[PDB]
Parts: sequence; C-alpha cells; structure tokens
Amino acid sequence: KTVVVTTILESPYVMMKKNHEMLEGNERYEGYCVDLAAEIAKHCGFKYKLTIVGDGKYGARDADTKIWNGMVGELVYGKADIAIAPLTITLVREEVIDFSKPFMSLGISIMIKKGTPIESAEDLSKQTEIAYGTLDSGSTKEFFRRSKIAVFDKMWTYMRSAEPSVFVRTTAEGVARVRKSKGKYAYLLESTMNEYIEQRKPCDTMKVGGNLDSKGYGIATPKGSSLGNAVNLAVLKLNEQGLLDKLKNKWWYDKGEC
Amino acid sequence: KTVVVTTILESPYVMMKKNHEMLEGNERYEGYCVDLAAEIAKHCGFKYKLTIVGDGKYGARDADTKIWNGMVGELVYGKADIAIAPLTITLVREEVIDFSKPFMSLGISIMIKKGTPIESAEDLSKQTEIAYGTLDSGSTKEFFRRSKIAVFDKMWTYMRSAEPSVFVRTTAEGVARVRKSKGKYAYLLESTMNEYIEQRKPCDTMKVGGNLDSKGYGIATPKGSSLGNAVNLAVLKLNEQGLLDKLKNKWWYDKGEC
Ligand SMILES: N#Cc1cc2c(cc1[N+](=O)[O-])=NC(=O)C(=O)N=2
Ligand SMILES: N#Cc1cc2c(cc1[N+](=O)[O-])=NC(=O)C(=O)N=2
Repeated sequence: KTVVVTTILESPYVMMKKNHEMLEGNERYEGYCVDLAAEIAKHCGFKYKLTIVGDGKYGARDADTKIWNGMVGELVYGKADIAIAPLTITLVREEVIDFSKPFMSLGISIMIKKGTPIESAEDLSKQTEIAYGTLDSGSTKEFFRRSKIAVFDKMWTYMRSAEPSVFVRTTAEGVARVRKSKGKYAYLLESTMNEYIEQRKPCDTMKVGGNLDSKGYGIATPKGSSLGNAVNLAVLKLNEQGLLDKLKNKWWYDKGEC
Repeated sequence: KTVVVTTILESPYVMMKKNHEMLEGNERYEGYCVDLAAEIAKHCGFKYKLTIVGDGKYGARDADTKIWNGMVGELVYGKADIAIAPLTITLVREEVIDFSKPFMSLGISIMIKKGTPIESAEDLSKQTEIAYGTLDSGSTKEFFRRSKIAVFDKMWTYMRSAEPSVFVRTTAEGVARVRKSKGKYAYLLESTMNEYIEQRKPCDTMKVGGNLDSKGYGIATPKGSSLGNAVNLAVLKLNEQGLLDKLKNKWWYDKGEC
C-alpha cells in the first residue's frame, strides 16, 4: 500500500518548488524533509505520497476540548501513516505516538540584531532595556511558562506582563521585529530556525549564546505501527553514513546567502 | 522482582565512593548515572540493584564468536533488565536491544594540552607537526574511517598510517598522552568526556573546535521488555523538568576542580 506521509510547510524542510503549479505529487515539494523522506522510503522499501498537514500545525492537545491538532492529530485519528517533519520529541506527544531517534538536535536559542549587547539568557533576565519574547503559541512559550529554573522563571515573569507585549504570532513576525527594533528586541526560538535565518539576506541577524534546553526532532508513527521499527533503524543508518549532516549542510549553508 | 541494572565504571557516571569498602550494595557507588538510576526507578516504581558489567565494556559483537560482550551482551543474553550508562545509541546495538530517547547529546571533539596552537579539526588536518589520534576502537575511529568529507578523509589518511602509532587503547591513555607529549599530541574523543577532563586537575587540557558529528547516549533494555516504554517516558520527563541538565551541571561543573 502507498504510505501517507504528513508534513508541514516550514523552511527549509518542506518548500514549494518555483514552478509547482506545473508539477504533480511529490515533485511539487523540495527541502530537507523531502530529501529525508526519499531516503527513509528507500531504506524501508515503500512508496509514499507527501501531504501537507491540514491546519498547518505540529501537534498540541487542547486544555478544553482534549482534541489533538496538527500532524500528531493526523496520526492519532488515522488520517496519515507517518509524520516526516521537524516534530519535536516531547513527553506528551510520546504518550500518544511513537518517535524514532532524533534526526536533528536543537535547543531554544537567542536571536539578536547584529550589534546587540546580549550574549546569554542570563544577560536578558538582568535587564529590560532590550525587550525579548517568544512565539505567541506552542513549544517555546510553554517552556518558559512551565519552567522551574530560576533564570527562565524570571524571564517568564517579565514576558507575562511586558508593556508593550513581547509575543509574536508568526516566526516571520518575530524575525521582522528583531530586524526593525534597532537592537531593542531579542527573539527566543528553536536553534535550527535561528541558524537558518542567520543565513538569509540581508544578514543582519545573529545567533548568540548556548542553548537554553536540549531537544530533538523525530519521525513519528502511530502506536503499534508496522513502519516504526524500520524507520527508527533507517534514521540511525543515515546518521552513521553522514547523510543527515550532509543534508543539513546542503539546505542551511550550501544554499546560504551570507 | 528486583530489577538488575548493568552499568560501567566511567567517571563521572559511576564512581567508587571514598569509603566504599565500608559500604554495601548501591551505596558503594556515586555519580550521574547513579542519580539518574534513582530517578528512573522512582518514576517507573521499581526496586533495583546496581551491578558493574563484568568485562568493563560497553558492548560489541565479537569478531570470532559473534557473541555480544559488555552491557549490551548482559541485556541480550538475559543477565540484566536495564543498562543505565553512557551507552552510545548505534544502529548495530539498536538491532539487538531497545534504546530510550537520548538522555544526553554529544559529538566528537578535540582535546589539546593548553598552549597547543590548534583551534579546530581543519587546523589539525593542515599540518603534520602536532600528532593526533583517537581511541583504537568505537564510534570516533569509525566516523573517520567512513567519512567522505575532505578534511576528515585527510585526517583519517594520516592517522591510519602515522608513525609512531596515534591510536590509544583507553581514555586514560589518550588523556595521559596529551598531558605528557608537551603540546605534540591532540586527542579526538566524545565531547562529554572532553569537557569533564577540562574540569579535572591539574587543569592542563582544553576543549577546542565545534563538534565534528552528533550522537546520543540512551538507556537500554532488552527487546520486547515491559520496562522499555515507561523508561523512555521517564527520560523525556526528566529532560523537560530540567533535571538532566542539573545533573550534568552537578557532576561536571559544580564538582569541578578548575
Ligand atoms: N523550525 C521549527 C520549528 C519546529 C517546531 C516548532 C517550532 C518551530 N519553529 O518555528 O521554530 N514547534 C513545535 O512544536 C515542533 O514540534 N516543531
Ligand atoms: N564517556 C564516554 C564514553 C562513552 C562511550 C564510549 C567511550 C567513551 N569515552 O571514554 O570517551 N564508547 C562506547 O562505545 C560507548 O557506548 N560509550
């Protein structure tokens, strides 16, 4: 059977090709996860159809309705067979779906406009002159919200109550706020996206300091799926062959503009 | 049943207490993995006995007998229920045992004696004045053996023919060779051990360059074990509570000597 692959439009993982209107099927897409999907399918020996997740989300469970959204939702309600995307391995997601070993490692990091006198999450917590925030929804905001660590707790206390508001609705908006605030706004996001934007024009952004936590992106399958075991081994095979580092280098640095 | 935990004497994961001769059972030992073992057992709700692996090895399929040695061997042949140690997640081990998601992320780094005019792997590859090698077996040597990357291919071509020999049989031997060779020997090893030794007296070593690859240590159980699922969730939970980072900070930097 043709395996249904759910994925998300996030650069440079899955992007629409220049002339995607002319093309059909899996040819419409390109990127890290498009290249990874091809390798995973070749190792496990299956045909696959790429599909973009309906609501354009990763996967979170609502506190009211209890309904899963995003790609996690698409796996648990049987709308897709496998999730090949930068989907963060988390406790609450691992309870409902299975993750492969991480194909990429990452952390929460600090994005600054070049020239900003900040280097550390400690620095940001000790001042206010430079504003800092996260995305208005999802993983990074939840990290600071639930953190019991002193310094991240002090940063959440500030961000809860900052005037003007410091949260942004999209990544693009967070990046634009950093670029246009003349070094007075710092943006907290996934280290992988931070280092990608650092390679985009007009090269005015910079990743600084060490990561605040340690996470991994994994490929997701449903509980008891017949693909889980082979997919897990494929990821390790591809890591030891050096293809995951070669794949990252291609989409982050070879196609880099800085 | 009392869960049999296999582990290895490797600092600072498992170490003999100053007066272990007086103490019995699990009280003889201390370290990162000792503390982690207590946390995993508390979350999963089992009693446990810490046992040091008889042959003092991590685990590899013997060349002649094809029999697994070390901690991997103790899980595969039914001697142990769980391995709590810095056991590198690799394809060949994953084919015979089950791994939790990584509790620690790391890679290959460079150890130099302070003073050595080396800052990266590229610097190393451009010269033949200062010798450099790896452990005589395991993941670090394999990476260089397989690598298609020009710089690492050039480093392997040098290493595999170097005179005198640049490979060492133990970590203690590699570390000692750096300390006794007066800036003429650099040692390639796992980043975690590198940064541990940097905090050890007499404080004459330094970690330089970014990581050359990336891998992880996992908690391991036998295939189809009922303990695997809960242990995996435990590791993720402890990472999200910030405990794995506090344990890292405790044994590396809080107890540091430099
Ligand atoms: N890249 C990336 C990202 C990957 C993400 C993400 C946010 C971002 N991001 O916008 O930076 N949130 C998630 O909950 C997730 O599973 N994976
Ligand atoms: N720490 C550590 C280490 C952990 C290791 C290791 C070597 C080292 N080392 O001494 O550098 N070899 C392995 O095969 C392994 O599974 N885990």
